[PDB]
Amino acid sequence: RHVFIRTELSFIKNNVPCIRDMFFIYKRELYNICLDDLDETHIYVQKKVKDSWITLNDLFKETDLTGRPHIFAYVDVEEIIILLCEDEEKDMTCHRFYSNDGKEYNNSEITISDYILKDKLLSSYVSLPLKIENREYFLICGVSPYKFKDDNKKDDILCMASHDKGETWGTKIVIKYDNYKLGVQYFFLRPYISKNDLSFHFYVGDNINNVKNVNFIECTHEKDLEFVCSNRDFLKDNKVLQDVSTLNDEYIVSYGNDNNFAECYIFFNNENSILIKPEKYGNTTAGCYGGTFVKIDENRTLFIYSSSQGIYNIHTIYYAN
Amino acid sequence: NVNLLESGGGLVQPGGSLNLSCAASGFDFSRYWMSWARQAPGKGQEWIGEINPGSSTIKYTPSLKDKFIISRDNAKNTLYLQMSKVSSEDTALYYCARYGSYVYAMDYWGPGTSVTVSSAKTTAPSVYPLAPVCGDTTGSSVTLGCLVKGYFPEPVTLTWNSGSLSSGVHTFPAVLQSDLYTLSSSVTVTSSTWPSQSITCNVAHPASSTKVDKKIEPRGPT
Amino acid sequence: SIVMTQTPKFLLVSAGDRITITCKASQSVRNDVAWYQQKPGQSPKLLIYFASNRYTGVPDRFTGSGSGTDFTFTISTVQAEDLAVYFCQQGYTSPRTFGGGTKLEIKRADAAPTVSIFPPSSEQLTSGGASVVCFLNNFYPKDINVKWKIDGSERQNGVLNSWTDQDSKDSTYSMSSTLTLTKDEYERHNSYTCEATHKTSTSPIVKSFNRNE
Ligand SMILES: *[C@@H]1O[C@H](CO[C@@H]2O[C@@H](C)[C@@H](O)[C@@H](O)[C@@H]2O)[C@@H](O[C@@H]2O[C@H](CO)[C@@H](O)[C@H](O)[C@H]2NC(C)=O)[C@H](O)[C@H]1NC(C)=O
Repeated sequence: RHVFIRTELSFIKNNVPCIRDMFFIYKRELYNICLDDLDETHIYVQKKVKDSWITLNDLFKETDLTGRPHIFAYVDVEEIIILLCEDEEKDMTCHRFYSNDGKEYNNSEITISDYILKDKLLSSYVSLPLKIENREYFLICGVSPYKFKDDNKKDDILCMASHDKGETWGTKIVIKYDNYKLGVQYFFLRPYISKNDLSFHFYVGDNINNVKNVNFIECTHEKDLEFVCSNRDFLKDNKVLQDVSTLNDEYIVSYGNDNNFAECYIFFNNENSILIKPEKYGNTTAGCYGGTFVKIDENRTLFIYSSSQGIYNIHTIYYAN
Repeated sequence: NVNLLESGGGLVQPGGSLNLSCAASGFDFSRYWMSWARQAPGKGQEWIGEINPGSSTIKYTPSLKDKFIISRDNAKNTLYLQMSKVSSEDTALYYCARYGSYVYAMDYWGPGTSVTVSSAKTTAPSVYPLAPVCGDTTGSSVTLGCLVKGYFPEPVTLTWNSGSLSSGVHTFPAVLQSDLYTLSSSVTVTSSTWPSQSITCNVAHPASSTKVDKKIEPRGPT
Repeated sequence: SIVMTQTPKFLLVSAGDRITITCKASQSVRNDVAWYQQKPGQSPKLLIYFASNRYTGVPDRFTGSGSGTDFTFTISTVQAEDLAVYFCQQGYTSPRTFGGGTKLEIKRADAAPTVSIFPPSSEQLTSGGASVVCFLNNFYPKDINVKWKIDGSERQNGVLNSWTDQDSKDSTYSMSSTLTLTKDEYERHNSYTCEATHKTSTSPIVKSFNRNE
């Protein structure tokens, strides 16, 4: 039984104190969908070059938007597709962008009337197409914030979906998550996707700012457009769950020593373990609170976290055999 | 192939009003942001304002917010700048410019057009051809001049043979003298070309509908 | 309103030399900075956007960089066509203010001015004023000094001089100088002389004429 591990560390400077970051891989290159707001707001498409992020486009200037929007990126081997959708301030309006080089995006605008997610919360994320019987689908998924009462499984996690790139969003996709608690409330739900495998990553707890616990749910087919999803555990003593990814059909799972995130652990198949200790040379405490995986392929993946200024620590993680 | 053209420039008395237009062609005018900027004489570029294709988003420099107002007609492919209550600071060459795709930068500027704010009124130039010295010494080359004198205000256009003559021209910046500009121009050609071929300086002053031509001929009897 | 301070202002250099202007903003302006060039007699042309991106059709010699407060613009091998006015602009927020500009002129081999003197036009004397004109074309370096002689005496008043920008074609400057006077003041004197002094010759260049020639 072979195991090969290697760890690299690279730093990146960003002149933009992005309110929220959204990395994705296209070609071999790394990209970020930055959001800057504090009157005027920017959605930069930055790209990693040598040692620093390089802004390439301000999608948001095409606007006709009012304020901060939900962002939905979808990356294929062929072309990136980026949607800028208004959140509720009643049928959805979005701006579609697409590029087959990562540099020159083409503009478009779409409207989905009577849209399936009419009373659901949404959060921005990056994603990959979901193959289904020779039909790949982009999913915009929304979760009900918190359920006060009556037991019902209808739309605890609802998704509307498109198989024509981003152009039309007709299809409905139902998720049956067989779980409930009274004061529990979900946040930041995103679909992890790998081949045909659908999964969801979200935070649980009472209403936002006091979120703590991570939850992850694998999904399996019931119909062509209906999934049943059961919770998958990842708890470890004196460690807080952080993020989940796959390498070679195996899980790689990060944790922190506790909620202050002084150190981060990477766990390969819950067998091998790596410790990332952030070196500190600033008056600010160094930590890995934002750390997230960015899959490259079945062997390589990144672990990224920012710090005091726009200093993106980036661990290049190799693990194979 | 993108093309812009400014119009409406000229003199205006202080405290007055003036309309400036910019026609655009060769590209989808309703697909791009538009902007105004201006150049005071001897000074750097000053950004003025910008407007999005739907006219929903219009922005100005703080100094001009209550003076100028920008607008556009997508049906006419035209940008508009309405100026009023001008002072001496506004005397400038105005450019209209397009923003680039996904950038807040001026990827294409127009030529611009002049605006002058002064209490003085218009004056047409005199045009005096400058033939060489009467006892001319022919060399490999001869040089002819053209003297534009006493016009107001800027600008003024000067070409040779209606632009047929290109190399060897030297057109100097106008010098001001007590509310009256003066300009001059030189041209140099082979001794075999002149006086064997006609050479004329064409002068145009839009401010008072003035158009004069002056043919250069050697000093002597006629 | 953000302010954009540009250093330096004047640059005189030979061809084949590298150059690097810098632009410092009063506040953080992220990566949104553009660099423009306007050659003399030309409207500004875009060259750099988002601090470090080429615009389409921009020759490779031009590059840009910098972070946060400060940025740099760089030419690797300056050419005679690059004589121009370059300046930066911040795109992060309105107003999108410009910098103060940076003139760029080129060295070349020095040249003696070509001088010609022109007596007042036949049409002009009708108006009661006479204009003596003197042209000094195609000369390097920058500085040159002209004196006006009227029957051997230096003349103070009435001179009006004007200089062209450096020519992109030959990296050469050009100058005109004109003395106007009352036609009666022209009428009492005979000889007139344009005199010129420049580093290319120790002796002044002289060109002259008398009233009846
Ligand atoms: C300057 O122009 C304004 C407006 O002209 C109109 O707006 C332009 C964009 C153009 O498309 C024109 O064809 C339009 O008709 C003039 O202001 C108008 O003036 C009339 C009387 O002069 C008045 O009834 C209108 O309400 C005015 N409209 C506005 C918006 O103010 C103005 O007179 C022009 N001034 C000069 C000196 O040309």
